[PDB]
Amino acid sequence: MREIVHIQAGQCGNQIGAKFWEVISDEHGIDPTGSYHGDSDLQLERINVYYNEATGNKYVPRAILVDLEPGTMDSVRSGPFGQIFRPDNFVFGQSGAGNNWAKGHYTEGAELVDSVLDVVRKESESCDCLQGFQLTHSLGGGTGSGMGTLLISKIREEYPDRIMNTFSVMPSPKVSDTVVEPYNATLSVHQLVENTDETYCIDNEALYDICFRTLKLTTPTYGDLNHLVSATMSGVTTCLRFPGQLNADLRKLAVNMVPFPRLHFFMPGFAPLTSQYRALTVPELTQQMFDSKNMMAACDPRHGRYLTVAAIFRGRMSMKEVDEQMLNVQNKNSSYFVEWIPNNVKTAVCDIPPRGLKMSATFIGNSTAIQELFKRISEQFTAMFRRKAFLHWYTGEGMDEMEFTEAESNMNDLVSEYQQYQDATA
Amino acid sequence: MEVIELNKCTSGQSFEVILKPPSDPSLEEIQKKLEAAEERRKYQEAELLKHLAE
Amino acid sequence: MYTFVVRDENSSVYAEVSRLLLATGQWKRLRKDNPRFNLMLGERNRLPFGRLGHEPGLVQLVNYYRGADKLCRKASLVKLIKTSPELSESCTWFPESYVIYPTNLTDEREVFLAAYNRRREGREGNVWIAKSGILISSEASELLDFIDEQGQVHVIQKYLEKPLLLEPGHRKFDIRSWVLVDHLYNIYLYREGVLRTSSEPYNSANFQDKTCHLTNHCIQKEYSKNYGRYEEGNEMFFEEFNQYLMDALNTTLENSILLQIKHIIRSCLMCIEPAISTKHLHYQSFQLFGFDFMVDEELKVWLIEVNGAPACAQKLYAELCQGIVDVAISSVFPLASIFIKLHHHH
Amino acid sequence: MRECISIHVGQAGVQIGNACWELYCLEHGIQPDGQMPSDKTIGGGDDSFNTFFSETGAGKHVPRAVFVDLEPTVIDEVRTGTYRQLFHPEQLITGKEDAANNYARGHYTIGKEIIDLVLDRIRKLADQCTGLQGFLVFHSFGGGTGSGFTSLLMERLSVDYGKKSKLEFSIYPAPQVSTAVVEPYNSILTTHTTLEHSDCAFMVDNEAIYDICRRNLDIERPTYTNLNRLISQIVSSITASLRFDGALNVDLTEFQTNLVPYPRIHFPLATYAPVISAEKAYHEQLSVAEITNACFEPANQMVKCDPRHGKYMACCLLYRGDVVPKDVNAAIATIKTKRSIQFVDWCPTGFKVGINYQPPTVVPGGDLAKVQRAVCMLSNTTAIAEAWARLDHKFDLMYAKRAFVHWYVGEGMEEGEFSEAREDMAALEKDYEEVGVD
Ligand SMILES: Nc1nc2c(ncn2[C@@H]2O[C@H](COP(=O)(O)OP(=O)(O)OP(=O)(O)O)[C@@H](O)[C@H]2O)c(=O)[nH]1
Ligand SMILES: Nc1ncnc2c1ncn2[C@@H]1O[C@H](COP(=O)(O)OP(=O)(O)CP(=O)(O)O)[C@@H](O)[C@H]1O
Ligand SMILES: Nc1nc2c(ncn2[C@@H]2O[C@H](COP(=O)(O)OP(=O)(O)O)[C@@H](O)[C@H]2O)c(=O)[nH]1
Ligand SMILES: Oc1cccc(CN2CCSCC2)c1
Ligand SMILES: Oc1cccc(CN2CCSCC2)c1
Ligand SMILES: [Ca+2]
Ligand SMILES: [Ca+2]
Ligand SMILES: [Ca+2]
Ligand SMILES: [Mg+2]
Ligand SMILES: [Mg+2]
Ligand SMILES: [Mg+2]
Repeated sequence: MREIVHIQAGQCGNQIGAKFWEVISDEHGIDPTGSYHGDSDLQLERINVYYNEATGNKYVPRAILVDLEPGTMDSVRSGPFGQIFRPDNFVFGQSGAGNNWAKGHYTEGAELVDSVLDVVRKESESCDCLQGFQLTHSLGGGTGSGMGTLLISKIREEYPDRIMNTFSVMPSPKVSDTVVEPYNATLSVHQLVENTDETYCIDNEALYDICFRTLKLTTPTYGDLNHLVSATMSGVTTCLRFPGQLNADLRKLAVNMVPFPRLHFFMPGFAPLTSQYRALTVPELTQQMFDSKNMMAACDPRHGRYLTVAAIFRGRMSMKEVDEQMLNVQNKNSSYFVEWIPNNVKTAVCDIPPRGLKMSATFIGNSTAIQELFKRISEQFTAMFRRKAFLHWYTGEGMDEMEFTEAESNMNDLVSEYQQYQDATA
Repeated sequence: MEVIELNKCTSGQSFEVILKPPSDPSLEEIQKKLEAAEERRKYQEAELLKHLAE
Repeated sequence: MYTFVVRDENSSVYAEVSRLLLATGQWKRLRKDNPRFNLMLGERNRLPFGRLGHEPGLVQLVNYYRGADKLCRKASLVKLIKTSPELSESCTWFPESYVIYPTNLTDEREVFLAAYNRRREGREGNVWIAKSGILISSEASELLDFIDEQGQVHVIQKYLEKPLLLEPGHRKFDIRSWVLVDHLYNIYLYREGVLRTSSEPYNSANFQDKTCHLTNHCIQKEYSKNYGRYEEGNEMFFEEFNQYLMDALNTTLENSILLQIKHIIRSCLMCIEPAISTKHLHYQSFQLFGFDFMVDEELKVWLIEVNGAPACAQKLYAELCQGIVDVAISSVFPLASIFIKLHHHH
Repeated sequence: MRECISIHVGQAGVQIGNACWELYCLEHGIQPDGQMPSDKTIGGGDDSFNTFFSETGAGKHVPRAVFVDLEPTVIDEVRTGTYRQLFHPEQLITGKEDAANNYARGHYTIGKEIIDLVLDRIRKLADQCTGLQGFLVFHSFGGGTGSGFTSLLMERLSVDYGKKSKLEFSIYPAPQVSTAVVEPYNSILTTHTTLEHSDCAFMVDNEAIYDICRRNLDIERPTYTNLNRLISQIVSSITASLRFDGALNVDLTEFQTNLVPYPRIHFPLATYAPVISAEKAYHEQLSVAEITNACFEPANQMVKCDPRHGKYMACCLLYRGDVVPKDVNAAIATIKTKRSIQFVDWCPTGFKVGINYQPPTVVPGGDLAKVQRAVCMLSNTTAIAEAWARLDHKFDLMYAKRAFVHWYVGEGMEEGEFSEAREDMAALEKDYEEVGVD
């Protein structure tokens, strides 16, 4: 009984969160009304990790939906599995955050944070033994970014020894809503470096490129990008939701994936990504999964080195052939794996494949290549900040310039820390 | 090549064959260790909550 | 795509093997500390055999046999020949030798004197050579005082007073043979050997000047005054040496000497095979050896020593180093005969 | 009759313990409900098997075992498995959350809160023993509980039971069957603080058990169940002398007396043969000479190393099945003429031999074939130091960057314990070389 409390905040956070519950509810046999209609005991084995059990055999997601405007959570409540969510777990305001980190973190968000924690506390008080928390949000807006990181800070204060996990959508000028995204992202990365234990970086540019070039989607939509996020989220949580010879709770994952506390930002990858009925052999899954075009970080792993790698293979396949393929990828590209962490590539197998797939592979890498994602943000940030462009939106909410300088210095330090271990040798 | 100490019973036997002759911390101390580690965990937590209170 | 690491930057041999491996476009060299390798060109001293063969999915191979030092150590070889029933103390191709420890430190001091006195009383030639800094003397009092002034172990063996002298020149020489043992413990003899000849006339009435007695390439090119007269670099190859044996002795290198060399190589290597074989081991070994021989005036071949990290003759590096890649490395890591197999019972 | 209490710590210890007691029951004719028809003394008796089993008035034969884990999911398998009836609930102890593969967490943070309870439960077993010999402690090196809490338990045991032997069955970390990266840290931390408290420790390298299961049993990808049944065969071979009538290794103190000349060098090498696939059409039954010779093949060793290049200090041959002393000495003589068996100059070149006529028992439907004779050789070789070198090298690579160190410091451990523990292993490696190398 290792329960996880899920929190989804802001527009992006709730749209990706909704599709995630839609995906795993299907995998666990839960229908849109909370009733289990599965055919395997493996589906109910670890069902309590993400779902609460009510009367009448109903399963209710342990999910808290947060936003500063009602629009997005109304769409969820009326969406496919909207009925499945606990009515009391909808916590929203009316003002909105105006894509302004300071509003979500300081002004509008502070006015709403206490009631979110009341719901968080209610969910935690009923867990037999709480693993930790997972947050879905974007970094480029105001609510998920600014209030999201405020919620993390207060959860740290009340649950200092629980694992704090996030799925964080990084902005990109190619898939941008506002010019202030680099400001909001830089401020959030500062909070994340200090308060989260594991952050899966999801780059909207990578999601876009994959939809355009690999999937052959002429005009991708946010819905298309969120399908990749749903799939990736289901993959990285497979070994928490299903039985296997792996166990793996949140803390044990962090211990083996994070050699240094600041460097806890992961690049996730998924395969297949086909535009379809063809059977994909194990070598095809492993070549694709590790290809850059299959990664959601918009970072070229060949530009850095893997500190640690964790992969899961789903479906009925040769477990011997899986080891042969994973061992072949490292022993044929050894320059991109650090040699001072023995056996830093680990693989797990699960027999239940995702919906509509004979088999799949998801992997997370703690790679120093991620530094290029932070360099891009830092570049866009300084271009505007050097001229103080758009700052009045933030100073008008009580923030001072010094707080921007601190967040920038800290993120630039993070880049230097990655570059330090990228050159390290035995 | 000598055998010695041949013991036999109903469920087996045992013998020796020679081929060539030759040529703590107290309970208190453990408590201090544990409680010292607990204290250092309390200090680190205090610095977190102190940092968070600021 | 195979990977290897180099850990002996002073090996002229495996530097060429390294330069060849990379030339095939199918081998990738890693840092000397990267443990994810298929092939290790290891260090001469303290090679960490204990860490080989524990990488999942990696078949690992090393260019040294753990335990071959029993053969390539002066003192170790003497003990091995005297204590191994396969070789016995009656071994007819190894000079009478004794392990002697300096007095400032088992030891065969007295046993050496017993044989020496026998030779002095019987008028027989009683000259010996000590080594571990070499000294040749016909008096026992001198050889022992030389080992005590040092601090390491020394061996004293009979000096071959009747060596085969090449003509013209009336000069000494030794024979170097290269032998490659692969992971299957096949014993391969390189078809090419070299003679390291003395450029000075052999003088049996004066062991003070060690230039006509020590045929080492370093002692001839530094102290000898006739370097390169008879043969370039004081090195004569089998083709010339064989033709000389036919013109002078009306015999052949194969019949007169090479059969004995092959017998000695087999005897030494088969003796230690149970102790060093990697057949049933989690990692695989191969190794190149340098056997040093002496031929006497009766055309009897004597074993001098066995070098575990030998160099090669400049004119023979290319062919031999390619042969190491062919039979030793590619045999285990195939890509996309210059040796003589000395068959035996495994 | 003197009792032996088995302690199983963490996932590996518990799952191995489950596989051993299953085997013990089949070996002594005990059903899963605890009943033993062959036992004519009801509710008591001082037979040989009573060293490991107590008796209730109702005729149940209860293992003298304690199962301890900081998380309940593995022990809950014992509570509802086939042998749920053998143990009463007090013997199965489980916490709420594990040590997350963090030695410091199992030793300091969580160990501090559950140690007194585990001692209390063990005291309940000691009070049932008229003459307790000592403890057998099963655990992994890599787990946060198997490494961290075990070392704390071993310290307390030396306090509460000073004059009692303690033996270890330790699982040495292998990458092929582990998803943890910090196990070299845990292995060295636990060995350092446990060294002075363990009298004899049998390391089993998962790499060796994995290869034997792929090579001999033809399992493409062995599971923990496959590995644990093979391991329990070796444990059974080693503990059979305490559970059956015999004259060799009759009490725990004999393992130290026969196998450990120097206290720090208390890690004997185990070799077992034959391992035969049950799915095989039908194997040709091996002889005493053949299985004895197999004891000197690295492929049958619980830890892969080269005993040819170490030195032996002691050597024990434990046979089970159709074996007579005549065949043993004849096979031994032959092996000395063909093998590189070098003893230290201050030890006799001999073998202690034990034969139990009852052949190896195998779990029905398992992977192991029923054989007429098997042998387990326990030898104290300097060659097992190779395992410390391998482990120490992995430790050095990560510690040179302080990788993962923060996780231990965060739980209350001082960074100085890493270097103190590493320097102890450097000295242990030096001791092995002072005895074996010339
Ligand atoms: N042979 C064998 N090894 C096991 C078994 N279970 C775990 N291991 C090994 O033990 C190591 C991991 O330690 P665990 O025993 O699982 O961890 P733990 O002792 O429960 O402590 P925690 O970290 O709190 O979970 C890895 O090297 C595994 O390969 C088992 O059943 N048999
Ligand atoms: N018993 C003996 N009788 C005659 N000559 C001998 C001899 N022992 C050594 N030599 C001479 O010494 C030379 C070999 O010396 P040795 O090989 O022992 O020293 P070393 O090992 O430092 C040189 P290398 O290893 O390169 O061959 C030979 O050329 C030989 O002529
Ligand atoms: N992948 C994805 N990105 C989104 C989605 N909605 C918004 N974004 C991105 O998130 C940022 C806008 O933040 P948003 O979540 O709308 O702000 P908030 O509602 O105040 O938290 C921009 O970088 C958008 O590109 C979505 O549904 N999917
Ligand atoms: O930047 C930080 C400094 C200290 C602690 C943390 C939180 N966390 C990171 C992942 S490892 C466990 C600890 C972040
Ligand atoms: O620590 C681990 C080692 C191997 C596999 C896993 C499971 N999983 C984690 C989320 S990403 C996909 C892989 C964990
Ligand atoms: Ca307001
Ligand atoms: Ca009884
Ligand atoms: Ca003690
Ligand atoms: Mg928006
Ligand atoms: Mg030499
Ligand atoms: Mg556990």
